Amino acid sequence: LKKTTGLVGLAVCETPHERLKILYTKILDVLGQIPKNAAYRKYTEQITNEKLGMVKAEPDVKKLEEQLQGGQIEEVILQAENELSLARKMLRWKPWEPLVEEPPANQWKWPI
Amino acid sequence: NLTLNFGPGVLRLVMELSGEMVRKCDPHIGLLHRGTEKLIEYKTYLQALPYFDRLDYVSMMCNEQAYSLAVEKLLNIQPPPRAQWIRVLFGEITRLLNHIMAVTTHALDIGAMTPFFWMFEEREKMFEFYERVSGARMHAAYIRPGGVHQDLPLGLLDDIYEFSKNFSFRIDELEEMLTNNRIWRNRTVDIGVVTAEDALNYGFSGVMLRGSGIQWDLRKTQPYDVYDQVEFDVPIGSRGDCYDRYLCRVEEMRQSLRIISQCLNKMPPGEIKVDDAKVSPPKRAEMKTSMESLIHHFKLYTEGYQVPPGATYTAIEAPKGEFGVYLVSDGSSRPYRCKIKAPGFAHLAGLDKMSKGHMLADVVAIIGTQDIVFGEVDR
Amino acid sequence: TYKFVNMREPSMDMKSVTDRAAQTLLWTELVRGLGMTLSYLFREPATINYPFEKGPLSPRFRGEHALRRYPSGEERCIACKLCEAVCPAQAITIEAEPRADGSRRTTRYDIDMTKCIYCGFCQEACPVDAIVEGPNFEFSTETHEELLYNKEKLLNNGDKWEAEIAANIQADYLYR
Amino acid sequence: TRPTIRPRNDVVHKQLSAFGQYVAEILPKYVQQVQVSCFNELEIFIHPDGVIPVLTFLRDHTNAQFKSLADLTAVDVPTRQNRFEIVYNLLSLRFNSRIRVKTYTDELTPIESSVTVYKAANWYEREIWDMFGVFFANHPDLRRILTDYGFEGHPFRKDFPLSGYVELRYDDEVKRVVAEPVELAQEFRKFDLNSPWEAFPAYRQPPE
Amino acid sequence: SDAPPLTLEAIKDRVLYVLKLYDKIDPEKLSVNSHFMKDLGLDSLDQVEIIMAMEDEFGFEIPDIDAEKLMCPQEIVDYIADKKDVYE
Amino acid sequence: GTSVKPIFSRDMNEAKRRVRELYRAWYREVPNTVHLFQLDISVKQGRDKVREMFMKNAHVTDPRVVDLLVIKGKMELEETINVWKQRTHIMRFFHETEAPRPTDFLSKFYVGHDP
Ligand SMILES: CCCCCCCCCCCC(=O)SCCNC(=O)CCNC(=O)[C@H](O)C(C)(C)COP(=O)(O)O
Ligand code: SF4
Ligand code: SF4
Repeated sequence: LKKTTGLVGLAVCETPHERLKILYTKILDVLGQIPKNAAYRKYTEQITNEKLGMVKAEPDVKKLEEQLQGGQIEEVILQAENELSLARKMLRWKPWEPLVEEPPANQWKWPI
Repeated sequence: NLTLNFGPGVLRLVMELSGEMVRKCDPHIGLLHRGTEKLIEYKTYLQALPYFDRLDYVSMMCNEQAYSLAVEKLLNIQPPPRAQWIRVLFGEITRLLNHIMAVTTHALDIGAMTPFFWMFEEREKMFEFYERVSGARMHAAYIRPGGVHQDLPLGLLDDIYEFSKNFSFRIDELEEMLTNNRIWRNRTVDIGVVTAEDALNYGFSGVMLRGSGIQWDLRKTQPYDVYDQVEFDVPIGSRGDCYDRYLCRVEEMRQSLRIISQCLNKMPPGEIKVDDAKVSPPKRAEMKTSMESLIHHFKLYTEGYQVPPGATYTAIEAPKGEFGVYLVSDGSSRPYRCKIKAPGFAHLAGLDKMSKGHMLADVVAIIGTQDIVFGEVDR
Repeated sequence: TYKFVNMREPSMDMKSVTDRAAQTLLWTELVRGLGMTLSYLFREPATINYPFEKGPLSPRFRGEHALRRYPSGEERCIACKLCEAVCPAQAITIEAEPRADGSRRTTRYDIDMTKCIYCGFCQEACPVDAIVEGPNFEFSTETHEELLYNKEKLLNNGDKWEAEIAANIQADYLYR
Repeated sequence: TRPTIRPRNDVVHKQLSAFGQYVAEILPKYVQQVQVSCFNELEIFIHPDGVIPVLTFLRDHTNAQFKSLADLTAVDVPTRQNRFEIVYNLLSLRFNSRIRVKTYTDELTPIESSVTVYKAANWYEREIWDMFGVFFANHPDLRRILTDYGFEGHPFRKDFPLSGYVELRYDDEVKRVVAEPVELAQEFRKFDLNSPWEAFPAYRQPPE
Repeated sequence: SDAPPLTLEAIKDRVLYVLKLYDKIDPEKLSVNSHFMKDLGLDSLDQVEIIMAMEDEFGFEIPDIDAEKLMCPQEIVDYIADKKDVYE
Repeated sequence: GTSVKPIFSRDMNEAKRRVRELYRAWYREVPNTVHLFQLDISVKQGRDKVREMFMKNAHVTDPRVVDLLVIKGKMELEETINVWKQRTHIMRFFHETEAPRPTDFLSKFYVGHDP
């Protein structure tokens, strides 16, 4: 096992496959409560399914780091945790609803 | 819990301390707020160029380059290759000047004053290079939004080469004074530790990122001019403290010497400003012989060139970190808005978190390691 | 590519530990720093003997402003106000009228030297090389008022410094 | 295009357009417009209510993760009913990309503070409050950061005069620094530089 | 005695005395039942200053919400008594 | 219609409550400010200055403007209490070095063209 991931404050994760599997399963569980037609649900489910399939088919850590294209599996775990937190907050926010209101007539006209 | 207001670069610092511990550090700024961004709205782009020399005074050349890159992007033009090579060479010289200033001052505040003099001799030599290329030692206004103002004199490259082949010994002497000294390590090691996540969230940039192990450098990730044609290494820290940032800065100076060597050996021929008289002024002889050249000289020095409407955010890897400009043009020859982004602003905003649970004397070390120049912070 | 600055692991064998203990107790690196300072004491200092010796300068150096004239003795300035227009600090004030012989000449040409940033934009905007930034930098003053130059002061500066100014222009004009 | 013209980059243009469409699809509740400039810069115009969500998304989404806040500032456009436009510049190190998020407000409508998303915003919003008078709700401590203590007004507003309204001197009678209405020995010279004969036909406006 | 017994009479004397100290109400025109806004002609800020005078005379704190409804010396005395639960 | 987002207060009553709270805080602070900054003014005239500054804005009928003014006044009080201001900043409220400007028509006609 390696030591000192190289990022200050990022601990070396022993047994990262189980942690990644748990995090992705929780993410999918949260995404299941978002309406089926919402773009965020479909996009995040696709990304999470790809990542989960890639961690399930690769036992070697370094090969997993190369396949995931995030590198340093600890920060992949960190990004999964961030995605879970965002998924919960987005289920609260419901941003798939129609636009709140249009801007005034020339709000974004440039020049002048 | 006692409260002290360390008043009047120039900095006011209101602290609450519980005994020796620093419980709260609150910087009050604006003692050098001159309203640069409002004043820029009353100038043409050429007239606004010299403010960037005064923004971060320690490294004048880099600010010129950032402003010129923003204006060039808005103008949809590009500078000639020789201008780009000169820009990168003088940017690396500028980096050496800033690094010497940051390192010596940090040491001087820490109580070691010898290398300040030792390396300010070299700073004087680099000021000589500035003056020979532009006529001014420090407020140069050399790098313009069309290239550079003037070509190098016929003997400048040789003198730069002579200077640069002796500087590594000066860096070695500075290290002999500092790197392995136990007092210096006790003053710097494990002081102001910042995690990678906190550094990213607090808006840090430059060495303030790379000391925590973040592999990021704008000259590598988002190259401008010819930085993709030069080879160098990015020093990376491992503990996120003052000592690692000092090592990174020292290493960076050596890398800058490497880049300067490459720039010297690969300087190309050709013109120094874009061959477009509606942007860059013509030569004096052309202005005094050709009707179009005289008209374009007159208009470029009275009205200035019009910049097509639009907004850009242009950032460069400055000596102190990411230095950026958000420039909004309304189509006329005067910028509508010019927001200046300074790395030291975010670094000083993070000083409060960085100094938690430290001595009062550690605050000085943390301020020194943040590389804070007041003019850029206040603008 | 990237480099590690502080990624070395100390050896833990007895000889290396004893070396580190000897450094800790006998103060070896402090003696090394003392030796560096001692070596610096015995080399020649870099100080020059001002005002008998002066720092190096360039023909491009910008100093005190001057108004030049033609060899016939008539002033070069024809009151186009390009220097006034380009001045980033608004430090130039110009007023002009036809002369007694119909020539286009200035009646007022003031430079506020306490507003000037010495950028040299005026001398490059000038179409006739009338306003220049001459080589003099030793013109400090006891009052604020004497730094508000009128046309007479600038013409006197030109007549005073013309030899050196013309030599510098001859040296540098092929770069402009 | 010859050597004096800046070269184009269609690959980055396509990538930024696709990601802008992606972001607009994911958050239709707040995204009002998406634009990519000819020099490959992506901006997203949103409703003021979506400052906290959108930023959070752009910080935390696996495909976006814009973890750095480069700059936050305001622009004053007096002709608009909503006077101020708030600009966020975000940087993603994972994908080596930059994004800009724009919203709007007027003199009296508060904008949600984003210190919970980015700590770096803490001072930036303060500066905005100092220079434009835009109030940020739920800011940890909102106060002036750049102007003098007791300074009246917000200088970066377009209608604020360049030299201000008061100036400082030392008075011997009261033995202290005092502030008096501004009086210039030489008034700033206003230059009318804009020429007729428009420069850029591609930005011409309809004559209405 | 460390603290004298407090009665409605003593509270009233203290209240009308500190009103007499207030320089915008002349002594001869005020009374126990005199309204602040009309019989004496005072604005809300005058009433707020009177409430602070009450606070620093009786040595306790009066919240704004119930301090805003004390419009007479009589109801001020009633509020003080109710907060203190006096007998007479 | 004319529906707008609030800042702090929904109607004028909450705004006046906030105004009264700020006024109480300033009134309490005045004597300590007088003593700490070694001011030569009296507490009475300092409180008169506070009253005058409050009365300058007495014509506002918009709750958003009212609580924005309350926010600014609270910022000013914060600056005063924490001694971030100096004596000059506090004394700037009194304009002691400015010669008085007459208001009548004849004096203005005599001094110049300014109405
Ligand atoms: C040493 C001195 C230093 C200077 C002091 C600092 C100055 C800070 C001043 C800031 C003022 C504000 O924030 S608050 C601005 C005042 N607010 C309003 O005027 C809203 C509606 N008007 C009213 O309510 C009445 O005019 C009113 C008389 C207020 C009450 O009357 P009642 O009684 O009928 O209720
Ligand atoms: S040097 Fe620059 S600032 Fe000075 S007078 Fe000439 S143009 Fe103006
Ligand atoms: S000094 Fe030169 S630029 Fe200035 S008004 Fe005279 S001729 Fe024109």
